[PDB]
Amino acid sequence: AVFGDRVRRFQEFLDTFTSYRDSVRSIQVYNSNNAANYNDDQDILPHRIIISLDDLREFDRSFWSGILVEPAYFIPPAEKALTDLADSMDSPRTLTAQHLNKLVSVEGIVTKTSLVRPKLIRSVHYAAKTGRFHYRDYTDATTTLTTRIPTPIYPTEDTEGNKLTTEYGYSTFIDHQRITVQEMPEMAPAGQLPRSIDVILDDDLVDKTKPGDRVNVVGVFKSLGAGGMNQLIGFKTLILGNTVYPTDFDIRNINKLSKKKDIFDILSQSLAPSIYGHDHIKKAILLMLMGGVEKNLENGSHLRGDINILMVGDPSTAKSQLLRFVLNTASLAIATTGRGSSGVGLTAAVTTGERRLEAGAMVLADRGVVCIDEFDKMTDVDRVAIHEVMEQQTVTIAKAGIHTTLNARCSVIAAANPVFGQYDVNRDPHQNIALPDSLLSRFDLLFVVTDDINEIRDRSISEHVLRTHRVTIPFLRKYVQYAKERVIPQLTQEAINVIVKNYTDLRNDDNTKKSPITARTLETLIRLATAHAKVRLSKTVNKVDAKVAANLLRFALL
Amino acid sequence: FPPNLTRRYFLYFKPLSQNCARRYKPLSVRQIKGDFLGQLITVRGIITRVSDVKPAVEVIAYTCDQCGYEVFQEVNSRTFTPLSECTSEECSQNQTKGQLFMSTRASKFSAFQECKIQELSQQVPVGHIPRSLNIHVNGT
DNA sequence: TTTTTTT
Ligand SMILES: Nc1ncnc2c1ncn2[C@@H]1O[C@H](COP(=O)(O)OP(=O)(O)OP(O)(O)=S)[C@@H](O)[C@H]1O
Repeated sequence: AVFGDRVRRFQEFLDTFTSYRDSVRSIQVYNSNNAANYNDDQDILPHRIIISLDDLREFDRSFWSGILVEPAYFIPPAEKALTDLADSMDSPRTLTAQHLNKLVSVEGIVTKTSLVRPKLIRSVHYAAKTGRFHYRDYTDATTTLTTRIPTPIYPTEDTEGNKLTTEYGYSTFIDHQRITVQEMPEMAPAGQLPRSIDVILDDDLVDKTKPGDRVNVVGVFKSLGAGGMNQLIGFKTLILGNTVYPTDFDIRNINKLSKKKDIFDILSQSLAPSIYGHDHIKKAILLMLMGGVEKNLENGSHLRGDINILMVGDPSTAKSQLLRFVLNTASLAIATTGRGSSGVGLTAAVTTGERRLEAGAMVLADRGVVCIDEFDKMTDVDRVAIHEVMEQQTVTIAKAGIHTTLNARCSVIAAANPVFGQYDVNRDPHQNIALPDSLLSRFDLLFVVTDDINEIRDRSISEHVLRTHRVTIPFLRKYVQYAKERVIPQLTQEAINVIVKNYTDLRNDDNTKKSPITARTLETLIRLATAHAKVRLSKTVNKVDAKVAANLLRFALL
Repeated sequence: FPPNLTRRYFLYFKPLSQNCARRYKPLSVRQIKGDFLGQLITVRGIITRVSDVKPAVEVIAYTCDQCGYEVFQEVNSRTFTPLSECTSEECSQNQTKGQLFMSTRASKFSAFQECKIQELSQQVPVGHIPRSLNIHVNGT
């Protein structure tokens, strides 16, 4: 009697506010029109509703308190009232012991996604002689949210001797999945390994988190299992009842700001919030974040479009301090420092008896940024795999389990020291690094940074760092992903005449100073005008972008 | 004898083409929701790690050896259980029951083989790992 | 199927 009173009360409240009613109206009308277009020319949305915690507070604090205190009594009847209405219409650190048996909002990182298996709920069985169907359900502790008597064996020959032929199609199924979320590592105490728990999803939310993202989670803390009173520490935990959580004036501001001619320089100086000089270096980070164009050839292979730069310089020129700026400003990047053994270029498959995979560092940074620190200090083992990652954009893993082949087209930035000391221009331009020769042609830009001692520069470094101890960034990444979907460019005739003369300069006179001169350099000549056109959001390719690229080659090398 | 015990033939269904559906299906493994069981689907992919063909037992004959009848056990599951000494009509209501055993030439088999299908790697999302799936093959 | 050695 209690259940129907809670049902009718919440139904009255849901009937009290019609704001959600027109939402369900749009749900039903849209699914109707979607099935209407699918059944007229040729000859999706679920039923769960976001309920704000707005009106529940202005109606009954008793009922409010009941939801956030004992949710195992009010969410099922409220959904029951909703389904009736649908039919009438047609921190982990302080999480244990207390902050328990309630609805908990959890934040953290998506990691180690498990496997997808479906689960049966409603059985359909046909009897031969009676010529009738039947009905039988089964429940487990994930689905009921209430401690009910479990009813597990698949039925046959129930009452008279009629063959209970089971049927399908009409028999229902629901998928199932469990994932782990550890809290954010910067939030941790003085110095420790972060500790974690897990949350189980349901049917329409299977495979929404891949290992490696930033996710807010809202759900209910559910504890199952016989805690050692079965036959020594039990009562293992998990979380259920879940949701997934990762302007026109603003976009008009974007279109309005982009109507200028020197914002590349303005954004260039913008990306130096604490570093003096290195103007064209910031210009190159803008062009890397632009990402270039992708032109897959006719029945051939794709051509890589992003740009990768490794640095070398005197050990005091923000070599490592330029990296975290690129870390925070871009999107979906992972920083690798020092060693990278067993998991940068591979997945290793160490995981019922089966073989599973965990996406490695190079794979997880797909369509993103790879931050590599101390490239010469990397052991010689993975150096072979770096050529494959950087040139064919694929990773083939052939271990004893299953040989596979996949895609990762990541952007990579590295930072290395000279071989010994500061002799970066003293000995010879060649092999001040003692890197393999193919890696020279593999990387796009190679910066040589000196530590030239002067005085105007000395005073300017002084007041910059000194006032440091005593237009903006969020506008920029929005400007980036907006510039991604409609500013894709196309090459023009004017793009040819400059880079041809430029490649002639690369072979007739550039070889007299340094090396190498590859056709890949000419590909970068196309990519820079492309990225300049993406930053200016142009559609064509202009001669002026190539004029900029000539200075970019001179500043990067000569 | 049941008519299922004496068949010698098979029946194959037949899918509809998309041209007449246009006049009067491209699925992915990720698009294969685990809720379409019992339905009719159409997939595409790459055959990977094909196994070998081995015989599948269908029905079991049982020789009476005393009364001279033949007992039959039809199996459609993976496993089953042994039965009694005899299930003849004459061995029953008698002190000395028979003793049975199976037979090979009287049993019926069927072609059985399976393999794995890998994803197209063109329809794979940008940050996922491609899955695979098992498909059983029987008969012709 | 991966971590501390030494010729
Ligand atoms: N132009 C600059 N403006 C502001 N800070 C600067 C500048 N150049 C250097 N820094 C300083 O860069 C220091 C850190 O330098 P690092 O690059 O980490 O030294 P490092 O030894 O090269 O690092 P690694 O990773 O060991 S190579 C910080 O204290 C910054 O203040």
